[PDB]
Amino acid sequence: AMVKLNPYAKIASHKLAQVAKAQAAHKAQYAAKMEKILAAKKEALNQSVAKRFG
Amino acid sequence: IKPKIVKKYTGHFKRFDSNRFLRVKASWRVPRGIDNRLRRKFKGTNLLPKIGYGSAKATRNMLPCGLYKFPVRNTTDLEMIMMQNRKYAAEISHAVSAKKRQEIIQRAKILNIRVLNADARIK
Amino acid sequence: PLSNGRNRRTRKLFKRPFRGHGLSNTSTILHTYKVGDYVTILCNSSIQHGLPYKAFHGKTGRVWNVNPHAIGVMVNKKVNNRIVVKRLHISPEHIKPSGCQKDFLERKAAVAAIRKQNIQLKKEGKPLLPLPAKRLPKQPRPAELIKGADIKFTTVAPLKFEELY
Amino acid sequence: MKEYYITARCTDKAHNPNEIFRSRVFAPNYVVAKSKFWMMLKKQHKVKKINAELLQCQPIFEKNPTVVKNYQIFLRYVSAGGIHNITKQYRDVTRVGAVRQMYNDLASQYRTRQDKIQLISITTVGDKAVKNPVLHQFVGHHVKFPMVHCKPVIASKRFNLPIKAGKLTTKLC
Amino acid sequence: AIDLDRHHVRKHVSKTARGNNAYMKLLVRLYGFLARRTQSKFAKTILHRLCLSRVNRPIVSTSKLACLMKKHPEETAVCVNTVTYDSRYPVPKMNVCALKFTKTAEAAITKAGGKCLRFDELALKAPTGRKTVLIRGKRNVREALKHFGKVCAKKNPAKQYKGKQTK
Amino acid sequence: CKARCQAFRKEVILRTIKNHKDIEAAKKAVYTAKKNAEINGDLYAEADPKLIVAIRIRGINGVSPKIKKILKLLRLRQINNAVFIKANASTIKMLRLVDPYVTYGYPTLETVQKLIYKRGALKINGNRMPITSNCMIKKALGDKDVVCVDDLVHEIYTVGKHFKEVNNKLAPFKLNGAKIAEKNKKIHFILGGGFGNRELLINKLLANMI
RNA sequence: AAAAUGAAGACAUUUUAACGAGUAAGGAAACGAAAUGGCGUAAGGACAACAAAAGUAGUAAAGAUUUAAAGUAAUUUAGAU
RNA sequence: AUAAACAUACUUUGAAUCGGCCAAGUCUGGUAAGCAGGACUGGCGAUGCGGGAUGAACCGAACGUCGAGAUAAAGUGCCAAA
RNA sequence: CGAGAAUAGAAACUCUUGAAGAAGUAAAUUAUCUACCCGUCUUGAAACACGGACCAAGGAGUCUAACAUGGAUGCGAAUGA
Repeated sequence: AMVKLNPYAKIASHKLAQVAKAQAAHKAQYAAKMEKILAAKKEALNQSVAKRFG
Repeated sequence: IKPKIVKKYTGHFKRFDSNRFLRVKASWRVPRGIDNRLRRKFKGTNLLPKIGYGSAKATRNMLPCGLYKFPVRNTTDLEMIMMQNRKYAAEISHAVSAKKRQEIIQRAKILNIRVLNADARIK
Repeated sequence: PLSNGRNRRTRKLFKRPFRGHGLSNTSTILHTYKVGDYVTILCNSSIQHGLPYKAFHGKTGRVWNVNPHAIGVMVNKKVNNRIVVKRLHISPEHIKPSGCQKDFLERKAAVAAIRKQNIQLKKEGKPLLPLPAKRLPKQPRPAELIKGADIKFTTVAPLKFEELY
Repeated sequence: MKEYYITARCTDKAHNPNEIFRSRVFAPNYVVAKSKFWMMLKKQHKVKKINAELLQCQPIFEKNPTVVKNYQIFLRYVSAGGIHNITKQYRDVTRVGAVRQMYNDLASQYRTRQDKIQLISITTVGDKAVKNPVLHQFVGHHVKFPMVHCKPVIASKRFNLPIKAGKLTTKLC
Repeated sequence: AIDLDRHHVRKHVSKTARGNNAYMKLLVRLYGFLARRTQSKFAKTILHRLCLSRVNRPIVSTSKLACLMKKHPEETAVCVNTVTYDSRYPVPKMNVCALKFTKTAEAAITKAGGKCLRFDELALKAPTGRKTVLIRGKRNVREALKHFGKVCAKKNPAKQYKGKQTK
Repeated sequence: CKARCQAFRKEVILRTIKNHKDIEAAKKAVYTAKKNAEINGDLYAEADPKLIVAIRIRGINGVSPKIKKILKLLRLRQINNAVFIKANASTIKMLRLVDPYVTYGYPTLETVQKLIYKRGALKINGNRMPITSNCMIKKALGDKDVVCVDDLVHEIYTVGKHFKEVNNKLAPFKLNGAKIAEKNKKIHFILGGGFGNRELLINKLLANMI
């Protein structure tokens, strides 16, 4: 019925399918980038907590 | 083929105050009294026949067999529903003797008409 | 419980305006009422002869007939559940020219002024003017900027109680 | 409870259209906040909503909701005698949190419902400026007490049973 | 529940030919099918007037048809009512169509050269209605109308049903 | 024969494109003017809303004679009946006299859509026919240049030049039930009640009522 | 209520929509798209096996006691004694 | 501005009724009354249902026969659904 | 990536019980919920207001005369006779 009532629903649903993948890529991209910074942040401890305990 | 005969109420609408007194019969008569417990529809006693109880139009006046009722008095009445043996079922009247019944019952077999009184006034 | 007098309950309804006693004006007896005008009835207790009924004081009516010394005025009176037509004959001293159509009669002039130009612009070929916009209730105001150069602020908070004695 | 920042101006003959009425209102939502703000103008500056416009209405989140501060609340409430002023001290991590305490204790100790209290000003005071007899004992550095006559804490509502097995004891905790 | 101004009751407009006149039950069937299909306002007008009671189908005397069709030479007067005779004034030549022609009105119209159509012949001849002059006779001439109201009134009295000690 | 159905759909697609431009282009200019006013140190005065959606809250028993007439002129003749009302100096005053029986705010485009798509209806030939196509909307509202359902939703939202003609044609929506209040419906929403103006907090109540 | 169809189908037709509480009181009979729909008692004029023996009844009437079915209901029909 | 085609205007004939009672961000006589008498409005009368344990009027809400769901007054120790 | 459009594509199933009584209905008893005495005067009665012990039969807007409004009918300056 949505297609019958609103024929634009096929165009607007296609965009919402593609935008859905865009946000997933945006999430995965910053996930690795922020994980790297978190990984580097971890290896600033394990050095600066061995230059206080000794 | 038979549509499900659905009933919205399978009980009897007994008259108010007919379970105490004997002069008041069990045939429905709507109370007109001012302080009546029933015409005001008090809770617990609020049972009156209202047109909403009416059964479905398609299956109204239909016997449980799926066929409407058609009463016949003689063998010549059977011919009135010999074309509609799938819609009407003969029912020999209660005054027809035990000799004319075997004429109607046998003829209803020839025209293939269901008879609801096939075991009535038997020997 | 009140009475059935003609002019009952008229201690403050017929009392003259403060410092308004004595004679009426001279434009009261000089205004020209023509048939079809909207006039307001206002009982004048200084002139008793022909005083209209106290139930018509302040009602607005239409002049239907202008007689040599009195002005016919017709008003609608309410009865049990129906509205009837009352046809009085009030002297000019007891009625006042109503300006109920003061606003309306100035809208007609504005439209008539425009329509006069449209019969000249059309004859000479110029694009004719558009009619005045209709009246609408106070519409929701739109969004408007506010400069930050001529602004000032005043903090608003509930006030500490100060005793009145 | 939430805190809002609301400003509005008056546009008519009585007031100049260059004065902005700021406010920091505390209300459960933003429609009970405007109601407090509009009636604060009308009862104080003769400004009616029909002759004014709302310019800004934003929430004010707490900047550091991880630090404990001693809040001081100046308020006025109406009693069956007259109208008084109170100044209560509260310890909480948010301005919107210390006000919520003010409504609960006032509605309990003084039995005055929340539509009688006008919050005037809420500020933060120092460690030694707490006049409350009970609040003064917990502001020190070396405060310690044993939480005694405890009751055993269940993980969630799932493990709570109507009838138990064995004897029940409290905890030194 | 819902708050309505007034509840739905029967609309006080008739839609069938009343009584048991098996010939009036046919014209309504005939004109109730010509109005629906052609959708011509003349047929709706004719159907509507065939379903009115007797007191609302007043007679049209032949001298009314004469003075109404003076300036309509080739036209077919259509009056849904009885057509009586005005024995005081002459009847010119004209084609009429009514529910019932009085004996002397039928003989007078056809004597001068006219025609007396029924309502079946009119639908066959002019179904949508092309050269018809719709007519309906006066309704306030009834004597019962005079007595309506209160006689004592000051503007328009009634006529005081006669009885005992009348004067 | 039926080759005009193919061409009709293209016009509806064209109108949906243009209709979404007005809504999106007017939304961008509001946000763009909000950024420029923050940078320059100026202040911004948001425009007043143009549409009010009112819901009947109470029943029909015990209504004063004048308030009873105002609700009829608003077409709120039943409980849980929501309509779209133009906002000006008159209807705002009318909606204030009947406050204990209405709760009203302002609808977002996501709320106008749900009401018209799910609970939409039209009065054709005097029958409240639910919306099931665009040929039904075009036949009833062709002369008002409203031939689809995204032309009906747009006109209601922006209050166009043909809003009154569209608004009366739509029948008053029949809505479900949902928790109206925190305390009860005998006090104003300001005091945590049920009635009164809810501004943009009416969309929360309409979400559970549709 | 509005559309559609309409010489006889049938269930007082088909489709869509709105509606349905109520004491006093009103809505007589007929009216094909019916200007409310029906049940019951008694009596009178007709109709009741249409190929010249034409409703039922000594192969058991009316009535009475029950059992089942139809109708929302007034009530009807049928089985057994 | 908003609502209005089963809209609007009615016409004829006629039945019942004119013992009323209650509520109040109202009034008069009275010390006062479940007293007497009023103005605007809603109800009981003519009215059931969910709630106030029971209650003609209070609060919700007005009813064809039902099924499923969110609700209103109001509640969630047991009787008692939470 | 892809709306319209042009062209090609795909849906007929399984198990259990029932003339050893399936489904439905009815009667009696139990179990949770629900249920004050009918008629009438009355603002208000279940009322500590009046009639009512039970059953059967009978039992109360009818007839004539005059006027009027309306629905159906005949004729119509005539109608009735």
